[PDB]
Amino acid sequence: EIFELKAELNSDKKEKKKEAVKKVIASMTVGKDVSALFPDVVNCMQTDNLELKKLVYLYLMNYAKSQPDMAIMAVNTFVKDCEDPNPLIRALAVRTMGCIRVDKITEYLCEPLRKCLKDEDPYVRKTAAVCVAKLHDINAQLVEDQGFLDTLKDLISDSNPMVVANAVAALSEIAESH
Amino acid sequence: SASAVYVLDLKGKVLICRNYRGDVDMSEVEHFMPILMEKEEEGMLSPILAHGGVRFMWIKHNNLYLVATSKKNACVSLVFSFLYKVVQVFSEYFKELEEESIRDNFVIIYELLDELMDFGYPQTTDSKILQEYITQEAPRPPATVTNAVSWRSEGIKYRKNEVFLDVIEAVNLLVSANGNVLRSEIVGSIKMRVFLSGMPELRLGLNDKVLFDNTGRGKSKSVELEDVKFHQCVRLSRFENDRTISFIPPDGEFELMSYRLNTHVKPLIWIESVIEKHSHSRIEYMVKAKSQFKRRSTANNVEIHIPVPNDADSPKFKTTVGSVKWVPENSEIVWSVKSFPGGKEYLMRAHFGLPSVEAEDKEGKPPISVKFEIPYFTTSGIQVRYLKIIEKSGYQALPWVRYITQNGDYQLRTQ
Amino acid sequence: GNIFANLFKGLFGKKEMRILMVGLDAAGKTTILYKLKLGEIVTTIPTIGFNVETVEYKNISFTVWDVGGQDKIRPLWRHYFQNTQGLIFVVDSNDRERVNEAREELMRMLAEDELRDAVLLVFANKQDLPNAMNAAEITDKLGLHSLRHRNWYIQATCATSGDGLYEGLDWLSNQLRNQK
Amino acid sequence: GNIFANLFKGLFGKKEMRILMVGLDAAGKTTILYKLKLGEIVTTIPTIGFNVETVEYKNISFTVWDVGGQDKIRPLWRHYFQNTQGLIFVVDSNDRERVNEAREELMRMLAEDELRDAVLLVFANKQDLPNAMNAAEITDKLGLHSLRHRNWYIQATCATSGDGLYEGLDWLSNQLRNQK
Amino acid sequence: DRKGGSYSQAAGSDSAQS
Ligand SMILES: Nc1nc2c(ncn2[C@@H]2O[C@H](COP(=O)(O)OP(=O)(O)OP(=O)(O)O)[C@@H](O)[C@H]2O)c(=O)[nH]1
Ligand SMILES: Nc1nc2c(ncn2[C@@H]2O[C@H](COP(=O)(O)OP(=O)(O)OP(=O)(O)O)[C@@H](O)[C@H]2O)c(=O)[nH]1
Ligand SMILES: [Mg+2]
Ligand SMILES: [Mg+2]
Repeated sequence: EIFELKAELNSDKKEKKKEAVKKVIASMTVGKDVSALFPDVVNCMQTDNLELKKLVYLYLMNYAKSQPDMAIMAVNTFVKDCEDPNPLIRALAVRTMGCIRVDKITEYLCEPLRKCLKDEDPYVRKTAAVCVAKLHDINAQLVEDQGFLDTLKDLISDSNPMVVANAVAALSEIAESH
Repeated sequence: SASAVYVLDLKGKVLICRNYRGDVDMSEVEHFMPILMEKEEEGMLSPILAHGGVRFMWIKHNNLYLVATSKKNACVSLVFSFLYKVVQVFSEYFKELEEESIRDNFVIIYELLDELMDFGYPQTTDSKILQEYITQEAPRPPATVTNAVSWRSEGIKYRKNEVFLDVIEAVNLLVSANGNVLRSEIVGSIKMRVFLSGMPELRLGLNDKVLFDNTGRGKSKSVELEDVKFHQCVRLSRFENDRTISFIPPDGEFELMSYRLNTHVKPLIWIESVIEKHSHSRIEYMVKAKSQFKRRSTANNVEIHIPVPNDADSPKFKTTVGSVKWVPENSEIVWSVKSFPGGKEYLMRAHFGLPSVEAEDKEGKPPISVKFEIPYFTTSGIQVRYLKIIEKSGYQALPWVRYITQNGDYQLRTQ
Repeated sequence: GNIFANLFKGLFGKKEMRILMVGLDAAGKTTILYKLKLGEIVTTIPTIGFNVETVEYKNISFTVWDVGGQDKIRPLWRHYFQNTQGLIFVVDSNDRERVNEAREELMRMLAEDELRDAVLLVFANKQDLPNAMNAAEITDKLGLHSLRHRNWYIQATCATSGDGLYEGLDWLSNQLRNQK
Repeated sequence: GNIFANLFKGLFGKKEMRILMVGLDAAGKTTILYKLKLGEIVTTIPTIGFNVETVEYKNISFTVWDVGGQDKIRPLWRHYFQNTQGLIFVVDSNDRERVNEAREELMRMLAEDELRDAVLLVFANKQDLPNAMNAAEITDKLGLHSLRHRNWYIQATCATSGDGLYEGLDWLSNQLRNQK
Repeated sequence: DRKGGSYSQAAGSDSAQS
């Protein structure tokens, strides 16, 4: 069971890796505490297939507060994924970075947020606008130090009406707690 | 500002959960079921719950109640709108709303939940547009979501350009037991199934009373629609300026506009029912239905629901036209008529038994509801004038539209 | 000789036709051409030179040669009068002081004996401000009815909206083509 | 049983093998991996996490898992010791003060009973400054000859140039593969 | 045919209103 799942996840075959990821997702959704296998799934993180990457990101987000120490092995992966040419991959990485409830992980994510703040992709712009608000809610001092308020203010005065609306909502949420 | 949107089951098991802000612990869902049971058992059950400092505002679906946790003073209306959009998306993706698909389509369900709402703020809700980015059987997101037109995907090509319209009428009548109708409102429903090539900009034109008055033709039959609810594709500014209905139709079936005006005309069906219920001996149902609608129109599938006694047994029906069946599950006499010509008069004489022993508690008087649906009948008299289908390439469209008249909240108060 | 190839080509559509794009600077000529060709309001700098494009509609390739309204480019319209079959004039109703200049330029261009087969094509441009006149006040001011042996047609098109472009194209096709 | 499919696969090449990438931070590990995979000196930020790549050479897919030399990431190398077949250590001869730390880390990693089949792979990194020692002074300081039952091979590679990478790959292939 | 009223073709605009 657990040993078999770990062996399957530590295999070099993508066909078994996908099945193991699906089984792990089902066990967590079925009500199984799969947080003990978070470090095992950490090795199988950088994958070309987008289907397994989403499941891994969801497991990390749902298994971030439980094992914050074991989450220290994902900053490099997030940094690498923050520059993917596909806008969807970058948006997913930005969403996962802001969803990670780690105090020692948000500090190193300031650079990717700054890089994605001026993203040309409207989906990337919206993802960065959401991530900035999430970081401010998690850490107001870090957000203020990063100087994201100026970028958010100029976001409303840019193109992409959906991105402008998202930036306005993030600014309202930040000012609501301000 | 929902903290975590979760999907429960009929036994209290959470089918799926997806936290968006994490401000509420996932263990608070355990008290949701007992709280709902206490509210229902004490009459305090409401769609918005409250577990201490966290509120559980959600609605009940076909098989599960979508409970979305929240902690701050989030917009309850926004939460309800997000829940409705999620239900519509699930219905579009999954033909059935039951636990059979929740445990079978988790791979796509999780992706849809993650993409739909981020940090409690939904961003994408178009099922047709969303079907091009998340599939259950990933390329870059389509430019429609980023572009202003998020309801008309570009590049759509069809062999023909046919748009099917559906002017669905809802005759709602609130007739009191004294014989007077209190709530008599008719709500128009313009549902169109646009299937063309490209992204045409429809120019809707009808015989509105306001438009006729503005143009100076306020002398013919003009629809006085009190409320007009345009769709997302319809430009609000164009309608506000000079009643210009200009919008880009989408690919598929969608609701463009929803008229709603009061009705001051005679009812299409007049029901004269009598209750000769003896005191624990017998009961009589002298029900007479008079069709006040036009004789040229036929009400297909007329279903006048007559609430019979709950404990009544051994019933006999003496009617004139239409199949009369008593459903023990519904506890009422179903006056089912296949075709009802306009001006027809159906007379019924019911006779059912009753136990000698009186019931322990009263059961109330359910209202009599008619299920008449007469197609090709426009009670409001509103007629479509024109539909300006304009495309950059240039093509000859073949628009189509049909008028269907049915009964909405057409219930008759019992005596 | 045999004309079987010509008949076969005409069975599926062979005629293309031509068109001209003239008018004052900032008169919506470049925006109108972009909308006709692409279908979007493209913002462009003033036409220092000229713009040449083609429009495919109704099986006819309507080649359009946009011409600016610069003072140094006003007398350069005679270069496009050679091998030209159509002529479309875009009016600027938002410039009361420039209306007289536009009318004088149209009269000067219409006073050429080489440009005789080009029918008149009046376009009511800038149909977005309340100061714009109707489809007859501008024609009455310009005296389009006084053009003997000239087939003119007044069409109002809104640059922001694009309404009436299809009607103008249909009228131009009906004037150029004398078949079913 | 039948092993015809295995023989057919081996006739054209079936073995791939694995490899590890360990060493101190700023030791040329990321640059070395980029040169091995791509062939260019790619400038990268310090490896906060880890880098996983594969190298296709001599019909063997040499999968390389780069590991940084961070203090908090030094004890995280035990995660990569599971399902690991190779191990390559990159020395930093330009850091005299860090040489002792690197030797201690190598001794600590080599003192694990699970990592026994992984042969030693010493890479002479930073072979571009005059302060770099020879291929024996570093080995003598590290005492690579004192590793009983360990097959170690010292190879000097210049990050700017890339010389000696082919020799190191050939030595690794000869150590891993015991066939013609 | 179709229950609820046969579909009818729709016009393009109010030709009588110019
Ligand atoms: N906002 C707006 N501007 C219009 C409209 N119609 C015309 N214009 C003006 O007309 C100008 C159109 O210029 P272009 O599209 O570059 O082509 P043009 O009319 O030949 O102008 P030139 O290049 O200078 O000759 C724009 O700069 C607008 O200011 C309209 O409907 N809305
Ligand atoms: N100019 C130059 N720098 C070298 C050379 N060899 C190693 N370096 C240094 O080594 C560093 C290599 O870092 P990376 O390529 O990112 O990988 P790394 O060695 O594992 O460093 P970390 O990521 O911090 O663990 C560079 O920043 C260089 O400063 C060399 O031959 N020439
Ligand atoms: Mg121009
Ligand atoms: Mg590195």
